[PDB]
Amino acid sequence: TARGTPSRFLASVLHNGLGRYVQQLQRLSFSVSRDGASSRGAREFVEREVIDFARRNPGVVIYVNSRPCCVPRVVAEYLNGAVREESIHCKSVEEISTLVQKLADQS
Amino acid sequence: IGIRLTLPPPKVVDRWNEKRAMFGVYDNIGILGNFEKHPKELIRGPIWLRGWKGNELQRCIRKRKMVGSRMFADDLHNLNKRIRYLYKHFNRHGKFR
Amino acid sequence: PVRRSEKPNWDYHAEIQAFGHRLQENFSLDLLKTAFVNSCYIKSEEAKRQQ
Amino acid sequence: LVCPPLRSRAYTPPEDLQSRLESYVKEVFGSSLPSNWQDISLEDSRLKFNLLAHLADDLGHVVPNSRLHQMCRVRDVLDFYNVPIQDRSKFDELSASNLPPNLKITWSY
Amino acid sequence: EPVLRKVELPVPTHRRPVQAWVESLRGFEQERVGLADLHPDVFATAPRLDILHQVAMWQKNFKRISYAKTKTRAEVRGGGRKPWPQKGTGRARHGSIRSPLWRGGGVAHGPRGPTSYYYMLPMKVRALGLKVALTVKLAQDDLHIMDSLELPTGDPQYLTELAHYRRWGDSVLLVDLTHEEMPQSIVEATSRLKTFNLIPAVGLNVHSMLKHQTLVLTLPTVAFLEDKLLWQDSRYRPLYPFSLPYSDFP
Amino acid sequence: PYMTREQERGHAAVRRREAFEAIKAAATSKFPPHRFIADQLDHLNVTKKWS
Ligand SMILES: [Mg+2]
Ligand SMILES: [Mg+2]
Ligand SMILES: [Mg+2]
Ligand SMILES: [Mg+2]
Repeated sequence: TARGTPSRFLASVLHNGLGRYVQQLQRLSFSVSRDGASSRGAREFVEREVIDFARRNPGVVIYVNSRPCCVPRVVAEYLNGAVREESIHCKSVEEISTLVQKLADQS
Repeated sequence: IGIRLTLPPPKVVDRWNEKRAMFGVYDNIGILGNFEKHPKELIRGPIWLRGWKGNELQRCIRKRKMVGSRMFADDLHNLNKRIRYLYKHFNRHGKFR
Repeated sequence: PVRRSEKPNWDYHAEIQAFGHRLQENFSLDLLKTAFVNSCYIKSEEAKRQQ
Repeated sequence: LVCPPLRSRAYTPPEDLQSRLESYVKEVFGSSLPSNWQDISLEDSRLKFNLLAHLADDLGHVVPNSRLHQMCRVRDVLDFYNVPIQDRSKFDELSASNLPPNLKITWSY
Repeated sequence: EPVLRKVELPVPTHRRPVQAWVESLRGFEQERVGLADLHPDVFATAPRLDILHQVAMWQKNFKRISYAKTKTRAEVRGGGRKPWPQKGTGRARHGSIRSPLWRGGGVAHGPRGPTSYYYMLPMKVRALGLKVALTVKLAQDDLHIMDSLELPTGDPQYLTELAHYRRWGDSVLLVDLTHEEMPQSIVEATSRLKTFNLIPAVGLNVHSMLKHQTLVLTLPTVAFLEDKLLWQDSRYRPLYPFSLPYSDFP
Repeated sequence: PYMTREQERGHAAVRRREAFEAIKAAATSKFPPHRFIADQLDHLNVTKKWS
């Protein structure tokens, strides 16, 4: 709902359009586990695409915990420090690739 | 409120004990035990069901005919009212007629 | 609040390297680390070293 | 009584293995009478046992229970051994890979 | 010396048998001593995970018998009278107490005494469930075969280190033909521990070998269930239960 | 009009016939889909786990 939810005027972070463009995604912190059937999407995503994702984006930094977790998580913070966590529980590798891609795209 | 503020204690789940380790054993005594016995006499349970399926009516009529003479008066009285209410129910009430 | 170094999932050398690639700059880490390091932290570093 | 150190499942084929196994094939079969020895068959279990038994204890790689029934002729055994096999955790091989500086992976055990 | 078993039953012309290694427990380092060809139709059946689903959960279900029960409004004590007049007061119409609405009243649709989920599958399906069970073990290299379950030391320490030295797994089964010919050494080991369980050949089932991460047989046992399941494959039409005698079948 | 009744009598009967036969082939082509060992055993891969 518009009235129940806050609002804002449209604005970019420090006018990233005129000057050199900078990928405004700072960090990605994956939380996977050596066990748990739900982590098949994240682990296979770590095998194939996270490598190429780093080669494509040298600016962004990536961390992987690989600890016991009943549900895998992925945490993403930006230059402004705005933390945004999303659940990748029981998701395909294709969905996770599009999910991490739009996270890299957004500010 | 229905929820509980504090968590419950973590119930330890022993996946390796006498029952669960020896679970499922001696079910194929007929298939590779030269058919000396059937797997239906293996199960421990009431005498009105040892290798047999039935609905609410079927299990009740089998009960009173077999062990009803040994049942209590109150339990036998509730049994007769049960089948009488369920006899008319399945016969008169419901769809498909 | 605290420093991000105090918070988990942090590697110092990898962050300045990944940071340098973010704003499209590439040069020696000796010049980078000398810029980020301040004189005040050296006072606390040697202070904690003695104590 | 005493447990010696475990054998690593990892195994790589040394050079001139074809000459090594071929020297033993001639030891089992006086001599290899027919030419084109690659198509020789192992219908008998004694021939297959003495063949595979010497290969394992000499090299250090055992054929599984799922594949020896597929190893009908000797060239199949040649293809099963010339291909390598490895044994290291995913953390070990990923760290061994040339990961860029920005990427890091941990191991909380 | 090697110990070879050649199949006594007939095999199809278009399916060759499958060889398998043989081991023992006299020594520690002793591995790959003897071979044994195996019938393909029972050791190379299709995966058929749906078959394993039915037969495995079947023996989870037919042995189950419930004991839950709820007293109905007739069974709960009281509730014979009418508490108040139909139009006398503002209170809602209620014929008695102990209805499903009132506190402490009986359930309308709840559990009814000890129920029975007993249902028997076809013998061919249950047999084929056993055929495919040890088959996938052979594909995954999960089972093992050996001459006999004798060992000189006879303790859990030697048994445990022997397992993960050959890299079998965490949980294992041990199979023998009858209940009497098990050596006292191996059985005293399995009694102290829990994981490396032991069962006879008659009690062999899919759920235990699928729960346990590996399997173990003996050559007399391999010929035993082979004769049974192939006899189920070439079986004659059952006119009556097999408990009664036959001409050739005991 | 462009054409007469008896002019346009039997000019499009070919298309209406072959078009209806295509509907017949579409109706007869009705069966369950094909099953595979691939899509059956991919469910086993849920327990794929690292060494
Ligand atoms: Mg009453
Ligand atoms: Mg009354
Ligand atoms: Mg009334
Ligand atoms: Mg009650």
